[PDB]
Amino acid sequence: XLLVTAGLVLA
Amino acid sequence: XLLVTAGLVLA
Amino acid sequence: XLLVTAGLVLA
Amino acid sequence: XLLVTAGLVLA
Amino acid sequence: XLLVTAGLVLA
Amino acid sequence: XLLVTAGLVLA
Amino acid sequence: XLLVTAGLVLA
Amino acid sequence: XLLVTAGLVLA
Amino acid sequence: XLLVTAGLVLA
Amino acid sequence: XLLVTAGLVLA
Amino acid sequence: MVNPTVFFDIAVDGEPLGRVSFELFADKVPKTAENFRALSTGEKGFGYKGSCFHRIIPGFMCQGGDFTRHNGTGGKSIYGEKFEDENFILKHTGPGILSMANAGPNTNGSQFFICTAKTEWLDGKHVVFGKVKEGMNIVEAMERFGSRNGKTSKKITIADCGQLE
Amino acid sequence: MVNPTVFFDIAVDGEPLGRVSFELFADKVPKTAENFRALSTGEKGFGYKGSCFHRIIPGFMCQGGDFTRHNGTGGKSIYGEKFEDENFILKHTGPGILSMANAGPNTNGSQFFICTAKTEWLDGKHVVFGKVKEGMNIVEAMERFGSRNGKTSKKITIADCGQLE
Amino acid sequence: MVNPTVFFDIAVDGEPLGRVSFELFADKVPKTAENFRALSTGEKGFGYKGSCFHRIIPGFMCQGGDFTRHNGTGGKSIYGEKFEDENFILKHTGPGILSMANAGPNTNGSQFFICTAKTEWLDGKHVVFGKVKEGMNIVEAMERFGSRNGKTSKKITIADCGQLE
Amino acid sequence: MVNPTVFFDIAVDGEPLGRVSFELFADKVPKTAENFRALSTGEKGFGYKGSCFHRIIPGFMCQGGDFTRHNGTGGKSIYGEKFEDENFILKHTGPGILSMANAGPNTNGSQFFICTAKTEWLDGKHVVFGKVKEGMNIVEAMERFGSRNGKTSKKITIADCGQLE
Amino acid sequence: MVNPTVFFDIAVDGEPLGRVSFELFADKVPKTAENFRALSTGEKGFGYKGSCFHRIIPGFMCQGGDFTRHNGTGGKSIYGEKFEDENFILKHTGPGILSMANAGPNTNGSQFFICTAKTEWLDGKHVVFGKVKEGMNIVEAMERFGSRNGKTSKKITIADCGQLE
Amino acid sequence: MVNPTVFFDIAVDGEPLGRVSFELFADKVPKTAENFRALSTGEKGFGYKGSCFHRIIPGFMCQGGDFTRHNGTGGKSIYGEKFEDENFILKHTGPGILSMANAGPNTNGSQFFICTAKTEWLDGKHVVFGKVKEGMNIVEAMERFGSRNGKTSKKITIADCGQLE
Amino acid sequence: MVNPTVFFDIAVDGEPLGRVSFELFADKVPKTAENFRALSTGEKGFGYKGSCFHRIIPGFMCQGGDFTRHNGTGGKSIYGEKFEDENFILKHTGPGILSMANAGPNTNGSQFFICTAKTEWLDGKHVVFGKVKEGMNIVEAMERFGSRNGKTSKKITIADCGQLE
Amino acid sequence: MVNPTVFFDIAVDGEPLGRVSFELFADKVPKTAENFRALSTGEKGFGYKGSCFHRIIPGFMCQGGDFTRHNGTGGKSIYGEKFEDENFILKHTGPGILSMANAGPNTNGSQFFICTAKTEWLDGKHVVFGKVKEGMNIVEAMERFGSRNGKTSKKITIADCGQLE
Amino acid sequence: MVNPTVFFDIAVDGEPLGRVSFELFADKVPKTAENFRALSTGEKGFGYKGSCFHRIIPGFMCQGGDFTRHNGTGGKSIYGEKFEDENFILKHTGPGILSMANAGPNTNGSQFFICTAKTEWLDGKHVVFGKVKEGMNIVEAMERFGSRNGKTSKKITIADCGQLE
Amino acid sequence: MVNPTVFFDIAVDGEPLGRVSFELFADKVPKTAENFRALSTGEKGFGYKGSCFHRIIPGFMCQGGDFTRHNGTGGKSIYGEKFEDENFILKHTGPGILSMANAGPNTNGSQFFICTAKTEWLDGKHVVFGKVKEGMNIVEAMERFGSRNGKTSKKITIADCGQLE
Repeated sequence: XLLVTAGLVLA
Repeated sequence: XLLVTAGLVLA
Repeated sequence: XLLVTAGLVLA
Repeated sequence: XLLVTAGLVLA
Repeated sequence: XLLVTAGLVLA
Repeated sequence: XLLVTAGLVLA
Repeated sequence: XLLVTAGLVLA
Repeated sequence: XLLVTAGLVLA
Repeated sequence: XLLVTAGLVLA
Repeated sequence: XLLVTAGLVLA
Repeated sequence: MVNPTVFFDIAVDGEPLGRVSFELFADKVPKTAENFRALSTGEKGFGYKGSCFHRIIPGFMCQGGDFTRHNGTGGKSIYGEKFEDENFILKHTGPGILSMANAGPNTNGSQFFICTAKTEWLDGKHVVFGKVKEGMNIVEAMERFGSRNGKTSKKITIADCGQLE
Repeated sequence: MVNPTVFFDIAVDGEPLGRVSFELFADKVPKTAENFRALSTGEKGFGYKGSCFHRIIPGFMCQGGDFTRHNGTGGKSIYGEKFEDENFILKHTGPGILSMANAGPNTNGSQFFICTAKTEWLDGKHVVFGKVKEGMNIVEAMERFGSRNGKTSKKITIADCGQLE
Repeated sequence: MVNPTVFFDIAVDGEPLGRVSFELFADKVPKTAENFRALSTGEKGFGYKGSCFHRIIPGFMCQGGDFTRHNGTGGKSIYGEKFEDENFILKHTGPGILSMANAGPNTNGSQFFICTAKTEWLDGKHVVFGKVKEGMNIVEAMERFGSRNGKTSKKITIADCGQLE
Repeated sequence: MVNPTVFFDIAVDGEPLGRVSFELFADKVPKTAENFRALSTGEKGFGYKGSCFHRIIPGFMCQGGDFTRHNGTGGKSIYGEKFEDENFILKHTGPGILSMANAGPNTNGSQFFICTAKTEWLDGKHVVFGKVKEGMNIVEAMERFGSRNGKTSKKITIADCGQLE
Repeated sequence: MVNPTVFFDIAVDGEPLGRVSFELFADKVPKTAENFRALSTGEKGFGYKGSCFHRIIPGFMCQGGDFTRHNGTGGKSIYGEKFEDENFILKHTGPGILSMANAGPNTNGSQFFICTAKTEWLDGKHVVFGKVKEGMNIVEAMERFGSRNGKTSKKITIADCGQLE
Repeated sequence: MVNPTVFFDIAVDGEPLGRVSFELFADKVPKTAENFRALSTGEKGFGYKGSCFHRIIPGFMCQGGDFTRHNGTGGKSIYGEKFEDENFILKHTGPGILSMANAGPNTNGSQFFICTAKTEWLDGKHVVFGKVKEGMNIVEAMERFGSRNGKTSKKITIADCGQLE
Repeated sequence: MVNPTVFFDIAVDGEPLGRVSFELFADKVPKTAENFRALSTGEKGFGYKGSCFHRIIPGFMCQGGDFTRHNGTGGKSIYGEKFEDENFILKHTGPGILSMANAGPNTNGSQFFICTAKTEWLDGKHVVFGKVKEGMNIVEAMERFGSRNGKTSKKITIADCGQLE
Repeated sequence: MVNPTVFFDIAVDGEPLGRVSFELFADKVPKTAENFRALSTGEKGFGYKGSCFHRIIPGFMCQGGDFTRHNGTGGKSIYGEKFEDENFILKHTGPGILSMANAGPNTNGSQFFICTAKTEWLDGKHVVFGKVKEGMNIVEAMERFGSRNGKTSKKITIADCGQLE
Repeated sequence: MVNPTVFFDIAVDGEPLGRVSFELFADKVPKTAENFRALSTGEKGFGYKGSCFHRIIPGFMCQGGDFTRHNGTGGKSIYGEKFEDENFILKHTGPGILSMANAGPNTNGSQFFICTAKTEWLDGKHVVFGKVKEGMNIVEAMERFGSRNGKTSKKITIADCGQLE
Repeated sequence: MVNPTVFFDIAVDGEPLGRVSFELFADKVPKTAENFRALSTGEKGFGYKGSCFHRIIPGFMCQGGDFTRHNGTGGKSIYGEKFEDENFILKHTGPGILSMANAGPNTNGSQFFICTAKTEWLDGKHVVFGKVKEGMNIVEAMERFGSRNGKTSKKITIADCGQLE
């Protein structure tokens, strides 16, 4: 999808 | 520390 | 009081 | 069912 | 009733 | 997986 | 009833 | 303080 | 009282 | 940071 | 989506008093509105025809809908013994509001009340689902036969009822 | 303090059936136990003498205590309309258990039931406050006049009642 | 709903000070309003006639309603020991607001206070149910007998009370 | 109360397989057990006679009870379209456990499953209400016609059913 | 971020009915919008091309998206079995709204519905993610093949679909 | 960390009755125990010497500690006007238990009660902090001067108090 | 109620700097305002006279009120060691806002800060109770003796203080 | 169900080291066990064969399962991106426990770890689903190639894997 | 207070691209803004200089700040491994907004992102703390080296950075 | 892993008193234990060597760890300014327990206390992480320099410290 994470980037 | 994570590994 | 209940009608 | 109520007795 | 579910459709 | 549902059966 | 309050003693 | 209680009046 | 705090030591 | 505490002053 | 309108022909001790019609807010509470509509037509085998208003408190409301025990302890929905409080979108804003009587949360059956005043202390505890379209004068006439404790002087009965739209 | 014991002299249609005495657990639920005890002596000017068991379901329980409406919609406590569920320490462990009837949380008045079976599905919903000390056979006799819907066939009355200890 | 108007004829030691009338917001809090109304007419066998205001703090409020203990530890409602906080729809908006005194949540009895100022720190904790209709000058006169600790200098008494409309 | 026993005469592709009897734990879950009992006798009209087990997974369970759609999307209870989860006193302790299938909390209708293994991952989400009394070998025989995906190989039908005690 | 537009070419029993285009609110619900977009292009090797609207209730909505079971019990998302309810920023404000069908919280897959009315009773339980841009008249045409129970009279199929913008 | 022992020399009007000694459980509730200990020695300048037991209910408890108003409406702690409920480790297991009186959560001041019976209905609402070490017979003597409503007949006073251990 | 005004005569190393007057919002937070008022008059035997502002951070705030340890770890209220957060009606809207310093929820004693900027990140965590009425220039003069870590370069003391209105 | 056994044939850099076999607790956590089982057989067209253990900390655990990014940032489950925490029945009781790695709640993908010690601080946050059946000394051999920061010294590889019983 | 302004001189594969300056909203989020400020000055011995933007998704955002692992899995704050979400006062209202990246609640370190669109689905989950003041064209230039999956085609580096205001 | 042992060599002003060794429960609280271990070796550049015990209360505990302010207001962890409460598995079971001091939830830095009594009132609020292995008699000797207020009568210092196991 459109997230802004640090480590497990998801959809 | 002693954790088991996927992506942001912490102390 | 002024309630509209079905069975135990209170004040 | 088997309840013991005061007013709306249910199944 | 008027719901939009996937599998158990209720009233 | 192993669930017992009614309508949307999942894994 | 049997309470030990400070001020509004109830039953 | 400025309260209106019944029994233990506080500041 | 007997607490072990860091900064505001209370009773 | 910018806090106003009494005892453990943090960043 | 076109809200249904149902009517009740009220009769006091036999004498025809008049017809009250109600619009049912199916666009806000469709399951609650459908229960009242189907009990009003009687299309599931049971419903309001011939039932009475068992409790009328002047300047507050008229309560009816108990077609099984006729005294406040019965009634039932088309969905079962009881159903869920659908939502609380609508408020008890003034006279002629139609709302569900209940015995606490999620105990809706068939009993309802027509408010003859704004009853906002009831907001959020009773589901509002309809409003008097014509016949408020009939409801004022009904009011007159109740007392401070709800008992009525005459049998107020729904002589006939059905859907119009 | 000491746990009080009250008695009920039961009458079927006027004919004496027998006495049932109960121990009330004031050491666990003192406010619930004082209510039942004061309603049995009638010392606050109202109480159980003369009332009936309005709902008896064989192999489940005998319900009574509605001294105002005699049908299940009334009764009242020595504390007012209703009072709080005191606590749920005691469980429905078998025949003889005395427990409060209610219409949801915190609506205790005067209605009670005497269990003729273990009713563990009611644990945590009804406050248990006593047990039959002597007279279980009389309760088993009352059972005979009930039906699966609760309706009796004889008027089961508390002809007299009061405190023993 | 039509809102009750009750009155208090206040007497300071001997001489009649004057009459204060109150509108009771039965349209918002009917159970709390009926309790004050019924306790002012005395129709249930007990009420406010003869009681005094036992704590008056100038610029804050006059508190009264303890007809059993007269000091602040009593009073009782027409519903029993205590009754639930009905709702908190109304706010302590200014002088002449009539609100319930309590000892924490759901401990309403008969004690009330007449605010001689906006007390918004009490919103959400005390049920507001009335407003002085005519007679504020008499409440202002009462003010002048208190102290920072509430002590009065004269027995400020409700010599008579009843319902106007 | 005494716990009822019901039986199912299972048939595979028309030919009679055998009978399974069940004890229903009315002492734990009276409303859920009564629902299953009345649906086994067919006393309210509708019921399980003629329905099929639509999903059987070897080593896990046999699911049946959908007498309206016959595929997992239907069924109804004697209390209405759905009813509440009564309690979770009992656990899926092993083979022969009879438990309610559902589509989330409080969506119990008529569908059930007979456990052929201990299924503790379902504890707290599905109401256990009975156990196979005689006929476990017939449930084992039924397992043979399932699949890892649930598909049956022959039509497994409840040819007849009713109560015994 | 720029919102994608996808189209569906509808066929009624094979005969081409017309094209509907949708704006997807990727600016509000990007994961829900992307799921529908990729299922319309068919880029993951599965999607909506060729499937049918299985339930149409005139005055309410058309439901489709079950490309695996074609009856409401299947479908799958590009992220797996099911995915989370992204957020409930948007409301079912009127005809043309595209929203997710589900079987309770966090069970989104591929099934969706196109509202032909304002459906505010569904707010907060179904994620709104798009709106008809062109072709609302084709959707109004599709409605006429529905019924009070949702069953269609002709196979309404998404003959082709893809992205435009 | 030796638990303290405090004593009270009790007097009936003027007559010396005897000494009760208490072990204070400072190992479980140090703050509650320190409050009572310091009020017994009178070291912070105020405390229990000369105050009276204002409410004795035979077979229940003796309540004292209000050294400011002497009627149950006052008292104060060494930490301020009120202090938090420290914890509920200890239970009211039987006679001689010493526990805090309060007016709802986190309102501890100086009032306490010595139980003459097991009072488990109070567990979790009143903090237990001590036990009668010697002199239970003096508490059993004090009982004789109370009544069911709690009013004494003689003035039971703490003639002297201090620390021993 | 009339909102009190208190003044502080500020000295830098003994030399007079000027007076700052404060209006205390007793109309919003009466318990918090009476604590600060009583500590500025010193009527209860202790107060702010002679204490210093231990932490000044330019463009943020000046912190003071620790009259027992003079370093941020002491102070006490007139109600005891600590008292609850009265409410959070008021916000830190700009320079001259007077608010309570604390060590987490409900640990108010006597320390306060005077904001020299809008500090909205502190809303909901610190009780606002007053505002500089006159003397803002004096507070800005005080700022000049602080630093990014809070150290003052000269001893800033409350030479005298008391109530004006 | 019957608990499956899977095996891994471990190679260090290129050389065969040995085989570890695992009992998967499908009787407790069937959805988590099935995901590991299918990723070991590789039946869904992707899985563990060829992946390496990317973080081994001696005396703590060996972490592997990231078959996409091979460094801790990837992996996918057979159910989609991630899936829910099934339940926390099992505990990290000692060496040989197989548990799921995650990035906070409900982010289970394919990464797992084999504990070489009891790790109870991880209880309630990581789903335990299996245990080493044969081959504990192979994991002990693997340990020796780790470091306190988890970097291995040789490339430890799952050369082959599949189901056994 | 005065909100600081910091700059980043960006370089693509060594070849210099330009300068972006950011106003940091210290009046709303002082701890978050100070962390970013100090990591841009380098005053703690570590910071952003020389690190690269590892994920750029055109039309969404440029994510940078991982100075310890350079790939999204690292970074640290000036307060430790991670710090709390300060508050969510600000919203991601459009292009140029600067916000904290994280791996769930309260895991802020040094990674951040510059939005090239309004990203309101991220509101309440990521702390906004700054905005591009001058240099938007450099961010639009940077966009061009990213892709739908975030991979950059050229090494986008923060060549220099520091404070201005 | 294996539970590390650390030692402290205590000095009273100048004179060496003795060594205390501690087992650190890394099998229960690995993050809290590693923090104390690393501060005892001083391997990150700061730690306990040379700090003093700033508060000793005979019969309760000895508190140390503030190496930055040396008075109770400082200290810091190897993870930053503060870190989370790891878990509350272990209890304050008796003398020689080592637990973390804090200023409310999740404020662990470097301050700790060595219990010289069973302090169970602190359970659930302070993280226990160690136990005195040899040297309890030295902690006993340290006790002698304290007082009811915690003030030490001598400068009790950690002359040396490091790891043994």
